[PDB]
Amino acid sequence: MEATIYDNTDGEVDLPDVFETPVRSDLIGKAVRAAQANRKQDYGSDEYAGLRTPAESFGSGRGQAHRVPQAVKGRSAHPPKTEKDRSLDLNDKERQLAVRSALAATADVVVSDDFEDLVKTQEVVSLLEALDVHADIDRLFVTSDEPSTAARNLAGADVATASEVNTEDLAPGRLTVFTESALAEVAER
Amino acid sequence: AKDGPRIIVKMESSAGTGFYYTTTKNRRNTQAKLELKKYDPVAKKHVVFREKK
Amino acid sequence: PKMKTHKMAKRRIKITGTGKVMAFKSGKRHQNTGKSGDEIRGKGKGFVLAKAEWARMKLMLPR
Amino acid sequence: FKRPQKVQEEAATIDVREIDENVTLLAADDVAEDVRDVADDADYVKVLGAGQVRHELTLIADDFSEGAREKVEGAGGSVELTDL
RNA sequence: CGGGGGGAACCUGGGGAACUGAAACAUCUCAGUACCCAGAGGAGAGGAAAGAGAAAUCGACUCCCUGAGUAGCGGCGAGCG
RNA sequence: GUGGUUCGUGGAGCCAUGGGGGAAUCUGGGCGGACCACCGCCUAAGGCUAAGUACUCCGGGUGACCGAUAGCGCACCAGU
RNA sequence: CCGCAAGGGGUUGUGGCGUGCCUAUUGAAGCAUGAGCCGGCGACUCACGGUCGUGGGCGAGCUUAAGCCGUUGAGGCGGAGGCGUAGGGAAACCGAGUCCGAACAGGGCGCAAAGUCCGCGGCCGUGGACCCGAAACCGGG
RNA sequence: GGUGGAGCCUGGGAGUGAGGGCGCGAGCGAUAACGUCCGCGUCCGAGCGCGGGAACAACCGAGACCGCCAGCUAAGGCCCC
RNA sequence: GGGGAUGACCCCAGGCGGUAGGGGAGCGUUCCCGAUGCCGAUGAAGGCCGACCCGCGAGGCGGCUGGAGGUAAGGGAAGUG
Repeated sequence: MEATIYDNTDGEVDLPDVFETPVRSDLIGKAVRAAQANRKQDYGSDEYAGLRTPAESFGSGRGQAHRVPQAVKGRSAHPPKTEKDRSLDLNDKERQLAVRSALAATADVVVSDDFEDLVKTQEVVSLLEALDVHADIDRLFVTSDEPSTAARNLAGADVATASEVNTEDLAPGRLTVFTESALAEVAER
Repeated sequence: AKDGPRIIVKMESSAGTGFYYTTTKNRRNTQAKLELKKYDPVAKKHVVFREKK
Repeated sequence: PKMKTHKMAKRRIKITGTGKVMAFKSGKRHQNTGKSGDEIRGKGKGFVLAKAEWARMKLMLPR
Repeated sequence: FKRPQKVQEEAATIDVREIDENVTLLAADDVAEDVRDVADDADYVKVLGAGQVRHELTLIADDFSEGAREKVEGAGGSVELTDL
């Protein structure tokens, strides 16, 4: 239904069954996770400092008790194993499904192709005057085969493309504008 | 089993060659060479079985 | 990674999807037993319960 | 009871009601009079009997169960690989 | 004319081990691991076939995934693979 | 009589050799795992060959890494 | 003494009843151990396997290595493979039948009830893998 | 069957794998031991924490979710503390 | 178990000592989100004291301290008590 075509006064297009549907949160979140998940990095506590030196665990009989664990500045105990497989690879079908129902959630705004031409960030200022809002504040930049140039850098920069943009991209609580071949992304969908 | 050169020696028989055989334990005890009884090789059925081995 | 006392996997040891397993009768024979005939009538398959668990398990993966 | 090493021969589990059905799907291609040898769930084409042969098709496969081939007779035709 | 003397860790070759697991321990495993050595480098390794495999098929050597924890080695025991 | 190999002496080969024998140059000669016949494969018993993987003294970045009893043990007249 | 007043605050004379605390113990004040005081360090985790529970995406389901895309730097495409799709056998091989055997007697199975990937979780195998704790063997010096 | 509420199978996650104390029936054992050995009930488990029998797990009563200025009883007590 | 609106309320049944140990459910701790989240020189934090909240592990809050922060109404993470 209400798939509003930019260039305001200008026409209307239709919301497809795909986005239409009803929504899958557990999954959405899943998507998210998938995201930061494979992105993070990793950490560690010196193998050397931790099991390096020569420890003389003072025999016995003498009034004491024993390079090992539990005295100080060393040992670690079960540290930021630089040795810990950080990845998290969700799963293709899972994921894309995600970008999917999520985007549905987004439908809850229609970049009229012509726009792939506008050549100036002040021009942005312009389309902006055209439809500003807090949702606007959300603001996500989407072109459809190779970016809407200038559009790409402003108090909200970013520019995904008709192929290669995803929940990571914006399912994240935001609001936006994808260019029609971006609806080609639709195709992907 | 427990190879005993005692009056207890293992032995088996044949079906005229009904082919193979079947399981028996025996005693020099009485009757030496002696050893005849009948059976059923996979060969047909029955047959003369001599037991010596 | 992983494995099976590939051994018991091989001598005795196989699973029917039921998630159960069998091995050979094994009650005597194949060593001593001047013993008998009808007893020989004793070597088709044996199905040990519960324990067919360390069993199954340790084999897990292939068989 | 296993071997001193490798070798191994082959053939494989494919079948009757199985093909009449998911093959019903197979209709996307050689599923008219049928010319069979999918490429969508198996590896080395034998066909188990059971079910009730249908769809009138001929198979370029390896072979099929007793019942198999027979009901096959019931509603189609047989075609065995390289040389049989 | 060239050498050698270095060098944290990496490479290859020379030499080359007990604990520990097998709930002992002689096979075995720890390993061709640790170490010591000679030496080349910036990377060495290796590298166009007395190969592969067998569909009359493939064609450097290496390195990832996969093949297989399969094919299998074995006081067929731990395990190794 | 040993090695590698997945092979622990094994039905047990290929290559590599310790010690003795000590061939053939294209109908040559090994090879496909004992061996034998036929086939299929390769052409040894000289050499060079950047790139595709490793590594970190050193330079850069970055971190759901640290905050001085934690980080390399040493953030500064410390391997002293 | 009443900065939350006819109720509490602190202190206690008397009186009642009353054996510390932790380990390991048939059994514990303990005269068995542990520990003199206060402050900071300090011990069931990670990884890959596998496993059963479940949250959820299709039931055939699912992903490598990579190639490309990358303030944010965006994921996408990769279809060797591997787990369900019948299995019975040692095998030949047959096959929803199948082994034994030559007998219609039994064992395995058929019977879809179908998985499958991913997520988090009780657990198991290999890992130094709840933490420190000795004698000692071995290597080079 | 008055009962009421345990009963059974399937599967994941467990601990302890050595106790003792009493009554009773056997052993042994000097019918000796706060001995031990099995057995039948309970007991106790570092809290089966209260009562008592002085004091005393632990033997008789008794099951402790929590209510200071309530009441009926156990066993056990009622000259005094 | 008898309705439950989301609470909650009501009746009774119905117990509720508990170590190894098995199941549910909460608490604060320094981190990553600032899921159309930002307080603070008239104080961030930590400190110092307290006769409102919680069963509680904690909250709040008011007073004095001290110089600069850092919170997150919610999920994620772990060198956590």
